[PDB]
Amino acid sequence: GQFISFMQEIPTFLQEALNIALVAVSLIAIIKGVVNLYKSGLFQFFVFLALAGRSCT
Amino acid sequence: GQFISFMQEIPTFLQEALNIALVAVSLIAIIKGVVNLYKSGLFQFFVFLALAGRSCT
Amino acid sequence: GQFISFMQEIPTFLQEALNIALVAVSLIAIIKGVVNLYKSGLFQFFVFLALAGRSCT
Amino acid sequence: AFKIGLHTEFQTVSFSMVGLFSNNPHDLPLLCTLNKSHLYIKGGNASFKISFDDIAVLLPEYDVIIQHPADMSWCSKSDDQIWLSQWFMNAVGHDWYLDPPFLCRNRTKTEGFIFQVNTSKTGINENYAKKFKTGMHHLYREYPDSCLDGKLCLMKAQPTSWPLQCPLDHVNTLHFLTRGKNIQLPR
Amino acid sequence: AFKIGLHTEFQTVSFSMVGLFSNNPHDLPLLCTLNKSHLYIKGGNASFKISFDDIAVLLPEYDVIIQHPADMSWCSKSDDQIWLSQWFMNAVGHDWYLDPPFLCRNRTKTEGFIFQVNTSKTGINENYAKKFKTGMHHLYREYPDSCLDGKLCLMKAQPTSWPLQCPLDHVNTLHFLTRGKNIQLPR
Amino acid sequence: AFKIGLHTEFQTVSFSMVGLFSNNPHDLPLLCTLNKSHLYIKGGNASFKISFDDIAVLLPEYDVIIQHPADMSWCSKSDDQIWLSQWFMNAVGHDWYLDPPFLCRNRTKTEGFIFQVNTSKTGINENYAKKFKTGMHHLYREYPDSCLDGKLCLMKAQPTSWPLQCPLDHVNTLHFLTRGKNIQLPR
Amino acid sequence: AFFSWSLGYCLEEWMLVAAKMKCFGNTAVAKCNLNHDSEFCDMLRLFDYNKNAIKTLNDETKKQVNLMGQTINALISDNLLMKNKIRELMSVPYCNYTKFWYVNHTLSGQHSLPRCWLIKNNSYLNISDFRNDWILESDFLISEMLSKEYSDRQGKTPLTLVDICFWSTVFFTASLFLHLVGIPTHRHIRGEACPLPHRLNSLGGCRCGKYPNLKKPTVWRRGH
Amino acid sequence: AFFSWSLGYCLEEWMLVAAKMKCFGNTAVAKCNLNHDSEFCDMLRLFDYNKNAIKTLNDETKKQVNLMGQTINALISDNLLMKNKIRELMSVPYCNYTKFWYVNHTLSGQHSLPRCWLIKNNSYLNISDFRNDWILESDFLISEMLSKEYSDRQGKTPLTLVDICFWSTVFFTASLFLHLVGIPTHRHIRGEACPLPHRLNSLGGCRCGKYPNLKKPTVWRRGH
Amino acid sequence: AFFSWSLGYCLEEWMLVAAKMKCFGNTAVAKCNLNHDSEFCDMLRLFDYNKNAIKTLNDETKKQVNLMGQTINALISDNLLMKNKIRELMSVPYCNYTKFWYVNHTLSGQHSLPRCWLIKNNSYLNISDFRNDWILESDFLISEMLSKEYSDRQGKTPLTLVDICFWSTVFFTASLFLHLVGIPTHRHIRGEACPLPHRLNSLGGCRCGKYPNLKKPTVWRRGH
Ligand SMILES: *[C@@H]1O[C@H](CO)[C@@H](O[C@@H]2O[C@H](CO)[C@@H](O[C@@H]3O[C@H](CO)[C@@H](O)[C@H](O)[C@@H]3O)[C@H](O)[C@H]2NC(C)=O)[C@H](O)[C@H]1NC(C)=O
Ligand SMILES: *[C@@H]1O[C@H](CO)[C@@H](O[C@@H]2O[C@H](CO)[C@@H](O[C@@H]3O[C@H](CO)[C@@H](O)[C@H](O)[C@@H]3O)[C@H](O)[C@H]2NC(C)=O)[C@H](O)[C@H]1NC(C)=O
Ligand SMILES: *[C@@H]1O[C@H](CO)[C@@H](O[C@@H]2O[C@H](CO)[C@@H](O[C@@H]3O[C@H](CO)[C@@H](O)[C@H](O)[C@@H]3O)[C@H](O)[C@H]2NC(C)=O)[C@H](O)[C@H]1NC(C)=O
Ligand SMILES: *[C@@H]1O[C@H](CO)[C@@H](O[C@@H]2O[C@H](CO)[C@@H](O[C@@H]3O[C@H](CO)[C@@H](O)[C@H](O)[C@@H]3O)[C@H](O)[C@H]2NC(C)=O)[C@H](O)[C@H]1NC(C)=O
Ligand SMILES: *[C@@H]1O[C@H](CO)[C@@H](O[C@@H]2O[C@H](CO)[C@@H](O[C@@H]3O[C@H](CO)[C@@H](O)[C@H](O)[C@@H]3O)[C@H](O)[C@H]2NC(C)=O)[C@H](O)[C@H]1NC(C)=O
Ligand SMILES: *[C@@H]1O[C@H](CO)[C@@H](O[C@@H]2O[C@H](CO)[C@@H](O[C@@H]3O[C@H](CO)[C@@H](O)[C@H](O)[C@@H]3O)[C@H](O)[C@H]2NC(C)=O)[C@H](O)[C@H]1NC(C)=O
Ligand SMILES: *C(=O)CCCCCCCCCCCCC
Ligand SMILES: *C(=O)CCCCCCCCCCCCC
Ligand SMILES: *C(=O)CCCCCCCCCCCCC
Ligand SMILES: *[C@@H]1O[C@H](CO)[C@@H](O)[C@H](O)[C@H]1NC(C)=O
Ligand SMILES: *[C@@H]1O[C@H](CO)[C@@H](O)[C@H](O)[C@H]1NC(C)=O
Ligand SMILES: *[C@@H]1O[C@H](CO)[C@@H](O)[C@H](O)[C@H]1NC(C)=O
Ligand SMILES: *[C@@H]1O[C@H](CO)[C@@H](O)[C@H](O)[C@H]1NC(C)=O
Ligand SMILES: *[C@@H]1O[C@H](CO)[C@@H](O)[C@H](O)[C@H]1NC(C)=O
Ligand SMILES: *[C@@H]1O[C@H](CO)[C@@H](O)[C@H](O)[C@H]1NC(C)=O
Ligand SMILES: *[C@@H]1O[C@H](CO)[C@@H](O)[C@H](O)[C@H]1NC(C)=O
Ligand SMILES: *[C@@H]1O[C@H](CO)[C@@H](O)[C@H](O)[C@H]1NC(C)=O
Ligand SMILES: *[C@@H]1O[C@H](CO)[C@@H](O)[C@H](O)[C@H]1NC(C)=O
Ligand SMILES: *[C@@H]1O[C@H](CO)[C@@H](O)[C@H](O)[C@H]1NC(C)=O
Ligand SMILES: *[C@@H]1O[C@H](CO)[C@@H](O)[C@H](O)[C@H]1NC(C)=O
Ligand SMILES: *[C@@H]1O[C@H](CO)[C@@H](O)[C@H](O)[C@H]1NC(C)=O
Ligand SMILES: *[C@@H]1O[C@H](CO)[C@@H](O)[C@H](O)[C@H]1NC(C)=O
Ligand SMILES: *[C@@H]1O[C@H](CO)[C@@H](O)[C@H](O)[C@H]1NC(C)=O
Ligand SMILES: *[C@@H]1O[C@H](CO)[C@@H](O)[C@H](O)[C@H]1NC(C)=O
Repeated sequence: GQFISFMQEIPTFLQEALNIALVAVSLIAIIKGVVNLYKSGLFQFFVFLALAGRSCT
Repeated sequence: GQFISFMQEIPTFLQEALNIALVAVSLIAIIKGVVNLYKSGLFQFFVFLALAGRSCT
Repeated sequence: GQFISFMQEIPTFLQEALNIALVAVSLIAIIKGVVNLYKSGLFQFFVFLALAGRSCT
Repeated sequence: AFKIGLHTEFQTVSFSMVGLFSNNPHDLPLLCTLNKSHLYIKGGNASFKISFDDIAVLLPEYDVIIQHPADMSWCSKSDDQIWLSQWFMNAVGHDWYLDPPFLCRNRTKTEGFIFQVNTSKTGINENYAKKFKTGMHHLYREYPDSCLDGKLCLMKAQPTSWPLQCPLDHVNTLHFLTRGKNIQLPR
Repeated sequence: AFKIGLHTEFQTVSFSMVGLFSNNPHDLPLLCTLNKSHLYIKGGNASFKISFDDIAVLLPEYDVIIQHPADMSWCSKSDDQIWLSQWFMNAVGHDWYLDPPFLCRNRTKTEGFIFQVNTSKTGINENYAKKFKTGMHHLYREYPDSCLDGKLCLMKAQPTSWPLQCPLDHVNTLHFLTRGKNIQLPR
Repeated sequence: AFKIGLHTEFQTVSFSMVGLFSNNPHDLPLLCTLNKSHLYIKGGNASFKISFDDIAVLLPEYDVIIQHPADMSWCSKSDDQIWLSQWFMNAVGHDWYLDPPFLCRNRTKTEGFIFQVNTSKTGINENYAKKFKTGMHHLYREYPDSCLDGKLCLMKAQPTSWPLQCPLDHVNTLHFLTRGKNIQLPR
Repeated sequence: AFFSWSLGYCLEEWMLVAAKMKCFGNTAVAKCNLNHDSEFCDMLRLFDYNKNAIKTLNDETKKQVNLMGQTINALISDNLLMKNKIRELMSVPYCNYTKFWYVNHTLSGQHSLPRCWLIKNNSYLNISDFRNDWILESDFLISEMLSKEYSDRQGKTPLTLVDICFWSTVFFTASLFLHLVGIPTHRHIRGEACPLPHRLNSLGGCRCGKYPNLKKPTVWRRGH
Repeated sequence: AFFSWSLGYCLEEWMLVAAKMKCFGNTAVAKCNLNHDSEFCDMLRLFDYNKNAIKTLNDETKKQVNLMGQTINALISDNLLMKNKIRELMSVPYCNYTKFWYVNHTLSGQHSLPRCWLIKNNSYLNISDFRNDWILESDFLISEMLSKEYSDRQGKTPLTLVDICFWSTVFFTASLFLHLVGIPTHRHIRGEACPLPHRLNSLGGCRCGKYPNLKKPTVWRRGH
Repeated sequence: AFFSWSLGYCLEEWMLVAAKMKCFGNTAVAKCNLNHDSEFCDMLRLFDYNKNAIKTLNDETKKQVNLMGQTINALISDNLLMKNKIRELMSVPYCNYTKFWYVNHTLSGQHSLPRCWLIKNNSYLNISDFRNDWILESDFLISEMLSKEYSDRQGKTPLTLVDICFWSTVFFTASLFLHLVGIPTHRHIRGEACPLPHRLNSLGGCRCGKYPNLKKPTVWRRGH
């Protein structure tokens, strides 16, 4: 719930070097976690089990 | 020392979502650290040096 | 800036087990990060692009 | 009230006065100053008016020289006026056994009610003048302080109808209660 | 004292009273109220008993009308009784120069010692009655407040032996010390 | 001031006294004690010296027995001495209507100015002696407390030149201002 | 009871000039449970005593409610009011217990404690001689709000738990790296295949005689 | 000295009705080094003055220990006792400085400051009209204990150290991932082997003439 | 105004015995904006009133600055001075408002609030009977400095941000490990090659008939 208030208050504490550093590291961590998981193959197994049996190729 | 008092007080702050989340992540981190280290092979080198020379196989 | 004051005050809070543990983990993390990055190969690509074209070998 | 900063606002709150005064379990004596000269003190049913000037309407030779509250019964026919006068003089500080007395009229005289005190800043009664100045300063917020150091200065208090425009302040009432010792408020 | 919550307990601590009183470097005057009527004040060696009723045992015409502590020497032969009476009247508030006096007996009379004050809530002595009511309320925790507003009410104080069952409270002693100014406790 | 610990230092700050006293908007009465006996009180222009001993220089039969500040005008020709004496006695606590009076000289007599009070710890004036002892203790930091409980003890105050070596302390001045009520400091 | 609340409190309509029910924040009101230098809270105590007075009066009791100088002296702070009158004597700003202002954070409803609007020469003080106060007041309000929101979660979780989580995380990272870099398992003969299971001994041979003890060079690897 | 301790203090046997030596916690006792609205601490100050009195008396000194109204007025809080008597006048709960209660945490020995058990009509107050207090008292006790235990370690470690540890950890994780994903080192010819050490140049050839500059396609890999 | 500052304040030359301008720290001076038991701050208030007195006098005003017992009583704390005189009566240490000492941290300029150097028998107290105080004073000074430096950054960053960073970091580590250990993708026939793209179905075959449905054993691997 306080996340929405954080978005509302974003242009108040954004004038701090540590704040931008923390938000940047959080964003890069989230995005590379997503890309790394896509490199892992869980959704690859999802499409594998979806394709299992229905199609030869 | 305060760890024992923590075990004594466990069913007092256990009624908090963040508390159960933190204890769960700590436990899963510990267990997968142990299993990952067993996958590494330090104890494999232990049994290697134990078996070194005494047995051909 | 406060880092210099930290170096000045080092032999004041150094008499704490948690303090030495934290400084040791920080130092080992920094050094193995450096060695791991050297194992990665970014500077290897630096020397690769430096050697590119000028020398056959 | 206006926006200050980026999400904050500046606004003020003002407390009522007539409700607090009309709502107290007892009846409080209230002091007031209207225009820049006219001082007023209202007790239970005595709405006394106080002024300062160098006009001597009373003389020690032919008057009553009140020294004790017991003699005050010889001045007015109503007990409320006696109570108000005695307690006002007690609040300003007039311990009746070591100070000059003050002058009033015999009640049977056909000239109403009035009491007056001389506070001229001269050789004699200089200490009394300074004490009365301090009491007036403490019992009235913005004291005009008439009758500056000079020839003569006499204060007079007379009974008049209570004007319906006095700002019912409460700081002066608090100081009157604090300075006055063992003051008993009726009702 | 019982378990509250899951690891916490609720328990109380009570402070002793006889040790604090018997342990003070000086001797403290203690006030007490026994049953629902009998008031008691014990000083150094004066164990005075106070009651209220509309019985007039003393009269102004044939008595000593004490106005000053100097005249109090004409009532009792022991200085402790004089000290206790004077300081009790000072504590309740009886500034001796602006108030009605109080009546006592000549010492050579063969009828013991007693002092009495009239506090009937009538036209005269109404202000004194209210002041004494406030003093009694401040100097006694649960004041019975006998002799309600009516015909007459006189308080009497007489010397009796100190009963060995009074709850030795200390709030009343603190109020007696606070109200009484420049009270000198012996020993 | 020296090094304590590993990076911390211990050092002290002392406040000046002559600047604060010479810098006050008014003139403050200052009390002092020199050597181990000589007590001094300096007001506006009265540099009074106080001593204690069992020497009776004044007698009730042939003197002025001052009971009220009004009679004090019959002792000295300068108003500052009268002000200082009256306010010092008021500060130590001498409410003039319930206490024994104190003795002084007629002004026309050719023997200077002096006032004296007897405080011998005997049967009569024992309460006054204890009250004066408490006042002296409160108005002087390290009271020598001469004339111990015995035959006689009389305090004398006389006018002498102000010595230029008294430690201008300020705790005693604060206590003098606190004990003295409605004291008016000139200039 | 009287104003010693332990945690909101609203000011009724008849108490305010605007004649509207205005609830003040409980946290802000609870600030002066020990403050003796807040004229706003002195007025609050006076009004609470008055409220108890109407409660008694309409309850039709016999309470001997004496009103005298000592009662009001005990209610309000004598020292503060005397200091205010002192500041009135010399011509410096003061306030006659009637006007109060505060900085309001309109998004979360949190507000600062209302100070006193100082006066001078029978007039109020405008923004020209007063701007230096509300800026730092608002900054401190934001800082206090952030600190309180942090302490709310702070005072409900154990330090041992977070310390355990931190140490478990650092061990997790260390072991992850240990897996990642890889540590050689056994020795292969240079130029040959994996000797497992009949693996060479310390001096490069076997005690059973199948592998000659030639002290052949070995290289440590992970796989076969 | 008197009760201005800077950090436990126990109540002797003769002071308590149970007549047993009861040590109160030092942290709880130190709470009222500035509080003026705690009857328990007023009684504590009175008893400390009495204790110093026996010390002087049995030391056989000549101290002029005057006992008068002003002394006791200076010892206890006049305002608090006057407020208590005021609350006594109108029929509302008060306490006559004799009974105090507290919430005790029996595992660590930490206890709350003993409040005053209010009285009314010559009787004590039972749990029916009093249950709303001790619940929040115990909750605040637990919160205060947790906050104090946190602040104990908090006020002995530097913020710069933990910041350095956090940044070192995040860099460690980033570099670990950089090792893990792998970054291609050099270019191999599509369909051929590794050209190293005689490796092809930008336009797919060599300046020495061994490898023709045919602009052959290349793929970036790590290994050989 | 008077001493109610809301945040440094220096002591002028004529006020100090050393006759040198000595700036005290603003944070330390601001400590006693509510303390009533600090003789140093009582002297500070007295000197501030005197300073305002010279300001008025050299401004040539008509202010009726009455100096009486009540004014000084309102300025200094009557209770504290009365307690000091009480402690003077019985022979126990006290201080006559003239000498103060503090512990100074010379590297950052932070200093403790100056206490009062107690006296006895017309003499000061030396280190033999006083060493137990300044050690804990310095320890508390260091602890307070560390706590203040921490709280400075503490009250300027949001808890939600750091919580988001922590959860993002733990997810980052978890996914990094998930990449590292490796999870098998598809099934290869035991003893054969990779069937992709014409991959075997659940029962080990194909619906198009190219791969017979023989229920051949399969092993899950990542690569081809
Ligand atoms: C209220 O107090 C003032 C104080 O000034 C009284 O006025 C003063 O009255 C006395 C009467 O004896 C005057 O003394 C005489 O004055 C002249 C010289 O000034 C001369 O006849 C004598 O040598 C003697 O000193 C005094 O001067 C006079 N004050 C002034 C400034 O003229 C006033 O009468 C008092 N009011 C009442 C109603 O009692
Ligand atoms: C203590 O004070 C009471 C106050 O009531 C005294 O009783 C009062 O005594 C006076 C004596 O003059 C009575 O005044 C006279 O009463 C009647 C009418 O009531 C009549 O003879 C006269 O017109 C005059 O007013 C007064 O009434 C009486 N009070 C009551 C309520 O009867 C009492 O005597 C005092 N006690 C002592 C021991 O002095
Ligand atoms: C200041 O007070 C002291 C208090 O002692 C006065 O001395 C006392 O003077 C009275 C005068 O009547 C003495 O009383 C008589 O004394 C003897 C027996 O002691 C005898 O003649 C009588 O029976 C009567 O009691 C009293 O004793 C005496 N005190 C002492 C200790 O001797 C002193 O005179 C006062 N000073 C001034 C200047 O007034
Ligand atoms: C001292 O406190 C009093 C209240 O006890 C303040 O009085 C206020 O004075 C202002 C003028 O400065 C009044 O405003 C005027 O009020 C009426 C409203 O019908 C009307 O004459 C004007 O339109 C104007 O608004 C204000 O009402 C009044 N407040 C109260 C509650 O009575 C006074 O300002 C304070 N003293 C100083 C020196 O500021
Ligand atoms: C005011 O404080 C006093 C103490 O100063 C409290 O007195 C206490 O009163 C209770 C009864 O409510 C006493 O309990 C009884 O005590 C004796 C013990 O032998 C006996 O009569 C009964 O068995 C019963 O336990 C209690 O002892 C007493 N406490 C003290 C220390 O004397 C009083 O309760 C307070 N006032 C009110 C209105 O509660
Ligand atoms: C009470 O406070 C006073 C100040 O109001 C303290 O007086 C101080 O006393 C010492 C001696 O103990 C003085 O030191 C001496 O001062 C002069 C300097 O020329 C000289 O005689 C000696 O060389 C020595 O340094 C000190 O100056 C003085 N301070 C002031 C500000 O006057 C006094 O110590 C305090 N009371 C007690 C019992 O300590
Ligand atoms: C109020 O709005 C609730 C705030 C909850 C914040 C949770 C943050 C979760 C971070 C997202 C991680 C996503 C990983 C795939
Ligand atoms: C008091 O009991 C001491 C508490 C110490 C807690 C240490 C926690 C250590 C975490 C275990 C890591 C194990 C890694 C293999
Ligand atoms: C004042 O001196 C500034 C203090 C800034 C400290 C920054 C710490 C950075 C840690 C080094 C990481 C290096 C990674 C290669
Ligand atoms: C007093 O004020 C009233 C109200 O404004 C005004 O009508 C009247 O003239 C004033 N009187 C004097 C004497 O100033
Ligand atoms: C007028 O009142 C005074 C004041 O007591 C009194 O002395 C005088 O006798 C009264 N006059 C008459 C005619 O009664
Ligand atoms: C007073 O109380 C005592 C003790 O209980 C009792 O014996 C006696 O009868 C009581 N007296 C009255 C008059 O109530
Ligand atoms: C009785 O005492 C009184 C009180 O002073 C006194 O006036 C009276 O003379 C005494 N009686 C005798 C017979 O001495
Ligand atoms: C008083 O002190 C001064 C200054 O030291 C000294 O000269 C003088 O002799 C002393 N007098 C007495 C009586 O002790
Ligand atoms: C001396 O002064 C006294 C004190 O009032 C006075 O009574 C007396 O008459 C004066 N002497 C002369 C001779 O005037
Ligand atoms: C702050 O302003 C908001 C605006 O909606 C209002 O609701 C709130 O009550 C104000 N806070 C106060 C008065 O404390
Ligand atoms: C006060 O205000 C009045 C007008 O209301 C003005 O004439 C006067 O000069 C002002 N005084 C001061 C000291 O500012
Ligand atoms: C205060 O200053 C502002 C500046 O804009 C001005 O508008 C306003 O009138 C001033 N107030 C007073 C009372 O002078
Ligand atoms: C709380 O209860 C425990 C039970 O063992 C006791 O030891 C401890 O003293 C109590 N705490 C107090 C009285 O502060
Ligand atoms: C007080 O208690 C008594 C019994 O002790 C009872 O009769 C009376 O009604 C009670 N009064 C109130 C006001 O509760
Ligand atoms: C308080 O309420 C409880 C409820 O169980 C009851 O047992 C107890 O007697 C009550 N106490 C009083 C004094 O009425
Ligand atoms: C502490 O000592 C240093 C030494 O350089 C000094 O500059 C500083 O002012 C001192 N701190 C104080 C007096 O608060
Ligand atoms: C006080 O000091 C003096 C010397 O200045 C000495 O003679 C005396 O014994 C000391 N007294 C005490 C009680 O220490
Ligand atoms: C205090 O003790 C120290 C110990 O070294 C000593 O040098 C010093 O003289 C003592 N001070 C006093 C006043 O006795």
